[PDB]
Amino acid sequence: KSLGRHLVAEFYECDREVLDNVQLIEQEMKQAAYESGATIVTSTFHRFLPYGVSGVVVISE
Amino acid sequence: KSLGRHLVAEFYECDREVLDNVQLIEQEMKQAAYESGATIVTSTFHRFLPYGVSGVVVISE
Amino acid sequence: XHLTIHTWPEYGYAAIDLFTCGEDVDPWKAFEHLKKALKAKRVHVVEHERGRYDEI
Amino acid sequence: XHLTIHTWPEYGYAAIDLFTCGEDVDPWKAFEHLKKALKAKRVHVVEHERGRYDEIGIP
Ligand SMILES: *N[C@@H](CC[S@H](C)C[C@H]1O[C@@H](n2cnc3c(N)ncnc32)[C@H](O)[C@@H]1O)C(=O)OC
Ligand SMILES: *N[C@@H](CC[S@H](C)C[C@H]1O[C@@H](n2cnc3c(N)ncnc32)[C@H](O)[C@@H]1O)C(=O)OC
Repeated sequence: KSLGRHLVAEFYECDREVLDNVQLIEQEMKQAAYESGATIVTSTFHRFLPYGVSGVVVISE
Repeated sequence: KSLGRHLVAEFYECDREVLDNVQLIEQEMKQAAYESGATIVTSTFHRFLPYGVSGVVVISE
Repeated sequence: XHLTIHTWPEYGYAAIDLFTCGEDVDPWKAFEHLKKALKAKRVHVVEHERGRYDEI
Repeated sequence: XHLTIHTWPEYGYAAIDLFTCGEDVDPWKAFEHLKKALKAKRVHVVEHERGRYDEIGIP
């Protein structure tokens, strides 16, 4: 019907320790990609200070 | 009002040559980051075959 | 395509985007895994159709 | 955060996301520059407020 499906999600009251763990986030984000059936092209994760994590996983079919 | 502002955009009837130019797209995306006043953290662009281009510019404040 | 995440530990908040293409890829499966991994207690999700066939 | 783009040259279509944080960062100039650079003749844009203060915990 459409070329892609896009979920815009807001997550509240998360495990704050998990949210500020750049390595864990990369692991989960990458498994999430696997779980969805997608093929990962590349991924880049960065950690902010005093806290915060940003990550992107580029995919394909 | 909120931590972030997010525009989800559909661009139609674009210059097809530009859309399939990974070099130009990276250039224009970084420039757009600049025009917005955002700080660039990282940038990664992929060229798909036979055609197609994916790219992401992770930014900050 | 992308699967992105931006966290605000100080607020227990995370902005997540799951953009997938293809009949054979399910963004809700990615969602389910992250909801579990982050232990989110409250979630709001909007599903967008990107590149509607009747539009392109 | 991120600025992202996924193009489908065969359809003259591009899926663009402009997600910025902070009052001093305007996602609309990124939009303005891209609409120009890609020469899009028609666009549809949805603006989301990510992490609303009243939803997380500011007030
Ligand atoms: N993250 C998206 C990526 C969308 S891509 C950029 C769309 C363009 O790429 C071409 N293409 C060629 N081969 C592929 C494969 N295997 N998957 C997707 N797109 C491909 C398209 O023809 C188009 O021009 C995503 O695919 O999410 C999973
Ligand atoms: N792309 C977003 C990035 C959102 S980040 C992941 C939010 C978290 O990062 C912390 N942080 C620390 N220093 C900064 C700066 N300079 N900018 C943004 N966020 C920062 C926050 O406290 C939070 O935990 C974006 O900022 O878009 C422009």
